Amino acid sequence: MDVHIDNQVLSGLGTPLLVHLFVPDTVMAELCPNRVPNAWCQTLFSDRTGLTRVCRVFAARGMLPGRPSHRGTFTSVPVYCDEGLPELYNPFHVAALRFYDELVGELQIYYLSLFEGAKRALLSRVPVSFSKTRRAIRESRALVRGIAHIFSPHALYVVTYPELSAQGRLHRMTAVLGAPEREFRFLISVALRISASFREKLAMQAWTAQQEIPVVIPTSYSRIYKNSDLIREAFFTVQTRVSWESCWVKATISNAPDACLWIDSHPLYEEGASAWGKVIDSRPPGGLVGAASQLVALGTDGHCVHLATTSDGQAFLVLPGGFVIKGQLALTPEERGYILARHGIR
Amino acid sequence: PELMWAPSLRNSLRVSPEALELAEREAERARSERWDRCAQVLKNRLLRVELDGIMRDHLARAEEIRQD
Amino acid sequence: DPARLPRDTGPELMWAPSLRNSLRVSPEALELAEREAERARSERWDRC
Amino acid sequence: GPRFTFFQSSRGHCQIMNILRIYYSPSIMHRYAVVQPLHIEELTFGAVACLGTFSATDGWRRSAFNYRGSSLPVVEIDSFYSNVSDWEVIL
Amino acid sequence: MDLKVVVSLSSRLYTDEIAKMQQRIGCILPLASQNVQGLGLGQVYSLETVPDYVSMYNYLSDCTLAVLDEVSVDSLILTKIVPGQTYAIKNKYQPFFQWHGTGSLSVMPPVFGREHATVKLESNDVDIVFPMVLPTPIAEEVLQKILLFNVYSRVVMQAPGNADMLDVHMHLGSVSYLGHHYELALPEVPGPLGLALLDNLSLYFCIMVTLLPRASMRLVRGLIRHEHHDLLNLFQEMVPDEIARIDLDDLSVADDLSRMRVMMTYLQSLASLFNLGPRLATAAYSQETLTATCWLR
Repeated sequence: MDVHIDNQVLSGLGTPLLVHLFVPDTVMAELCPNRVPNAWCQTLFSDRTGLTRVCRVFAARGMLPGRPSHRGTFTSVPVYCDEGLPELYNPFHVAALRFYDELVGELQIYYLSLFEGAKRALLSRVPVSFSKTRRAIRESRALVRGIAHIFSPHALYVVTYPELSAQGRLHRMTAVLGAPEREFRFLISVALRISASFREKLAMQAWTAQQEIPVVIPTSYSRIYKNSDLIREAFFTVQTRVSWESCWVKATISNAPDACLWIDSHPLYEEGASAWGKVIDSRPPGGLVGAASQLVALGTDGHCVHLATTSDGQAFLVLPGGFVIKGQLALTPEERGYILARHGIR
Repeated sequence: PELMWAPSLRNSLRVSPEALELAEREAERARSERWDRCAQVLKNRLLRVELDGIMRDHLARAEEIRQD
Repeated sequence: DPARLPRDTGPELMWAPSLRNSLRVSPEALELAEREAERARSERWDRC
Repeated sequence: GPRFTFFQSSRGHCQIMNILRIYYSPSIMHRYAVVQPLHIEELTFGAVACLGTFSATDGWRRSAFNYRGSSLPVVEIDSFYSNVSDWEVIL
Repeated sequence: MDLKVVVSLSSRLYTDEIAKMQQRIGCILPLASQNVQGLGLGQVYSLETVPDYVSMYNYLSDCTLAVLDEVSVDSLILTKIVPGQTYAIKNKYQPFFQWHGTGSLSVMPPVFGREHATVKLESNDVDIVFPMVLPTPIAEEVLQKILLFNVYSRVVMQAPGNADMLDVHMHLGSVSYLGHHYELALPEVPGPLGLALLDNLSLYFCIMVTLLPRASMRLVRGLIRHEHHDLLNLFQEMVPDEIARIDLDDLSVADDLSRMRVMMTYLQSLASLFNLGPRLATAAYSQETLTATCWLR
């Protein structure tokens, strides 16, 4: 319970009330491989979308709960959406975290899964952490309760405990949707406009390939890939469930820091949720010929479609087979600032 | 022997005018199905997280039962 | 204007055929995956 | 951009254009694949020229050339009989 | 008192290296105690690890130093630094530092690039990098700048909106000097012992933050309320929340004595943590032959 009293006196500037929680290792293992993170709070609104300041959450892992039943990581969620009096709760209201060590993996949590279980679980001197002395005397089992998670179907333990007035006001609060409805529709909107840009670039040209990346191709390429076999190019737009892991936003976050290339690569047909948001590097002493080795290793991928984004506002789609279709990236810069505030600072 | 077309930048794809305009429409048809299936399982866990609230409120009202 | 060749190996030149500029395709595995994924797509339509 | 390479061989000129076409076999299709020779004058893949003869036994002992700052490797053909020739095009 | 300490090699120091070794005569070298490896700084600063400037600073501060005086073939001689003796040191270092005021000279690892103070030894499989010698205040601001970068690279990377990573690389930038600005080498990861040094420094910082003298808060609040001093220019006429909220209480005579007493002992401990590496007090530096006569301070 070390992180509980570690960000309860630090996050009190940006947030009135702080919640203490657990994440099991089993539920967040598909967020990040090999438990590489060791956070950033950004609660987005359901009907009142906007943008909010980012709050920092101190989390430390590898340390168990008081229960021996499950052993997982520690976390905390700030609650600061409730304007003025926090007696109102916003229902169907997400809270999004950016847990990280070196930014990797994302977590989304409803306020309703949080708050329903929070009521369910119930000549100087040196300065003393009065919260630390008050935390130490509870030390019991029923402070922690297991609550199912609506995003990912697992039990997420919250630890609340009759500590002080700050949690004391918390369980007395009650009040009388569309928060994940927007982010899917937004990403599919920009994916539809990108596929329309590729449609008009294939239309103003002949229906042909320019083949930016060289790779050798067999004679049976029109057989083993059928005539107008755009099955992957059909279903590409359904396969992009994520955006903030995608390389599509990696160009927009890298405009201010200069310009490299980013790759969203997907399986020809359901071979696995492959890869999102990687780098093609010209900075290190691998150099431009080292980046060209990566790009020909990209074009030689015979079982994956590829999408390329540049940081300067251009988008490409590399077919398996070295073929490519040029395209444009440009969008209304309100959504640029929207994504830039969704990730971090403007 | 097996013959492989050498990479030149005049190597064209097999010409595809009719490929994509039905493809994006059937893609969005599958996409809406994916989205409302995910919204259905979201609403199922959402009704299961709200249902224990009214039962906890009823078990809180069962306190006043014990003194009557 | 293409030209058809069996083999080569390992150039520095970017537009030059090789074994390393050969795309590793398997028609059998991709077709089975497609045929099965098509079945999965078909089963995806009739849940709504 | 063009390149100036140097070739040592123990064979004839008739042999040297055949084996130099075979040596430049990836580079011709490289230059063809990146740039289509849209006109008639871009077909020539340069030319070669015999610079003369030397002994095939103690030829081309490797050495080094030092400037004040750095040093590159450099071949040292010893006892050269210089005899230039006209340019024979490679295609 | 012996000084003439030879270091026996095991292979032929070729004439490509004899020229640059005779070029580096009168410089300073750290000792191990000789064997061909461990006599220099390449034993702890290799190409395989990050240049951390703390573990090599630990090797400079733990073991003693030596002047190079003569380099023969197959063997070279070294002259130690025992105290009470006046050693004459020439400024043979590629980032030049003019010793006008002739302050206390100070050893440093080559934080201005490995390439200027390295020597390529192809006789034996060893490379020797020379320590950097420069006066004390430039040395201390190099220490504070390299620890500030070693603590701030991670926290600029830790932000999700890292629009400015290059802000610190120019803000820290060069070293602060009037006649010329000299850029240095900046490592991304501080490494183990650099983080141990920041850990001990954080220990000391959070211990002394438990006792703040409240009396100077009233004086800086008054100087804000009075004319803006040029030393106050970092505040630009602003009272932050912390200094506004540590001054709700009163000012007395009781807390101040014990506060300033433990501040005396903890600032003497911090000077002992900043008396870091061997230093050389300098008297009678003759500029016309570039020799700084020094005894081991």
